[PDB]
Amino acid sequence: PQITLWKRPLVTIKIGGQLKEALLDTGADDTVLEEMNLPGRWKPKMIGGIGGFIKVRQYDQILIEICGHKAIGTVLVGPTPVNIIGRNLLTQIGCTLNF
Amino acid sequence: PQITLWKRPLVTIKIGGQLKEALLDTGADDTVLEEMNLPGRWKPKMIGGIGGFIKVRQYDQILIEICGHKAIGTVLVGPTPVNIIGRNLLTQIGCTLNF
Ligand SMILES: CCOP(=O)(COc1ccc(C[C@H](NC(=O)O[C@H]2CO[C@H]3OCC[C@H]32)[C@H](O)CN(CC(CC)CC)S(=O)(=O)c2ccc([C@H](C)O)cc2)cc1)OCC
Repeated sequence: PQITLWKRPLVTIKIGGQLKEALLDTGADDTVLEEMNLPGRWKPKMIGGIGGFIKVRQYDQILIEICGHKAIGTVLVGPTPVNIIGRNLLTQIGCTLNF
Repeated sequence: PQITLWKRPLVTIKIGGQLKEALLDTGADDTVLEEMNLPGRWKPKMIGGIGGFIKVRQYDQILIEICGHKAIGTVLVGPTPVNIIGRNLLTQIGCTLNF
């Protein structure tokens, strides 16, 4: 679709078989989700944002469906204030900015 | 233009008479710029993201030109690690997400 920006670009995603709401975030290199139970092995990772760095769990090659588009890639889990879909997955679903 | 997301969506802006590089950021409600001494009155604010909060100065009705498209709105100034163009200005230049 075409998504305007008068409101937050919130979408439904499906991950680990459950539905969640997430923000499409072009300013994010990486996809970061709030604390959740995900199957599979993970490694500790650190990621930095506007306020400094946080500890996350890095899950590789995870299946995620974003508004009905399939992606497979890295998902970070940790104390983000909001679930964010970053560029690593936006590129897989063919997202561009246009103006 | 059309901006793909393989790399950070960095563009040149003009603000307070100066040229800067900034990120087109659909995950940001508001625009946040690197420390700059802008004329005019401001109000203090705290803004939060990954890692916590930072203290900024809120300036109203600031003109910014983004790739030659003019926008007017609120800008937050402070020690952000990157210049962020948020939705308050992206909507003015007609920016959409498309996939
Ligand atoms: C030189 C680089 O330095 P660092 O690595 C960090 O640099 C940065 C720092 C921030 C960004 C942009 C931000 N992306 C981000 O956090 O992305 C994460 C994931 O992927 C990583 O890629 C880039 C960073 C990592 C978000 O797009 C926008 N944010 C919203 C929230 C949603 C609420 C995100 C959770 S917000 O900026 O917090 C914010 C908060 C309030 C407001 C006003 C109030 O509306 C405006 C903006 C990009 C690069 O320094 C580490 C110390």
